[PDB]
Amino acid sequence: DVQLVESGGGSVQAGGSLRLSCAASGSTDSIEYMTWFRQAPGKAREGVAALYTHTGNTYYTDSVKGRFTISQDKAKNMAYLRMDSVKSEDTAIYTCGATRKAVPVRFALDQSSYDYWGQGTQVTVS
Amino acid sequence: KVFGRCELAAAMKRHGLDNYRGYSLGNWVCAAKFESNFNTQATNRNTDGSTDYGILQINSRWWCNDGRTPGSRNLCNIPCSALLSSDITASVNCAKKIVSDGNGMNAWVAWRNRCKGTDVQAWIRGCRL
Ligand SMILES: [Cl-]
Ligand SMILES: [Cl-]
Ligand SMILES: [Cl-]
Ligand SMILES: [Cl-]
Repeated sequence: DVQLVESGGGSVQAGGSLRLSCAASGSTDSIEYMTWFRQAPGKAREGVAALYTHTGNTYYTDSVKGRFTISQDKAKNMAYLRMDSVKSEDTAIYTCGATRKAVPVRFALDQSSYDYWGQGTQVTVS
Repeated sequence: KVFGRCELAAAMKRHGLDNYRGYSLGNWVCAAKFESNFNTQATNRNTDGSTDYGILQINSRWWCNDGRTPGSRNLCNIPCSALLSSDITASVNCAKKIVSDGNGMNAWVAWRNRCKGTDVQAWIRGCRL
């Protein structure tokens, strides 16, 4: 098992920036992807940004491209979401996810690909 | 069937794996060593109900269909049984798709852990290819 813990979050002004962090612990050796999902009020969870930890390659949903950046510190089993130029539509619960399987890139933003989840952290754009 | 090292090296060379997606032949031989110990019948059950099959331990959730795995995608469009053959061809052709997915040979955990960054040429040294 892998434990994921988020930090960061809260209110931010439109156009502003927030950083979210996700720390993995436990059977971390086999972690393949660390990925940020979100769920906006009244909507389904969606994949936001996925990072393949063994190469650093990243995959984004269209609505955040250019604005959000996922990065890692592999040695520390950390993933980070830098949310720049935030918009109204970004208000959501953000949840870190991970998997120990080598998911094909085309499925890396689908929640069913993930085995481990954090707690969710609220981000509110004013 | 359990391959010998040079036997498998020669077979992989014939299947065009040398420098496939940039990975020299030794990478492929090393991967098979640590994935399956050169055993074409190797299988490993996972906690998601998938199974890894054959000489390169290809998974039944994403790559091959075994008819018993939830969420099966079958990206290689093959039965997993074809991946337990004594000839390596179905495994190779599916591995060619896997290694082309975008993250190279990192798909193979045993390769990442025991081959990546090592003197992989050692695995074909002496084989008179
Ligand atoms: Cl704790
Ligand atoms: Cl979420
Ligand atoms: Cl690589
Ligand atoms: Cl080589």
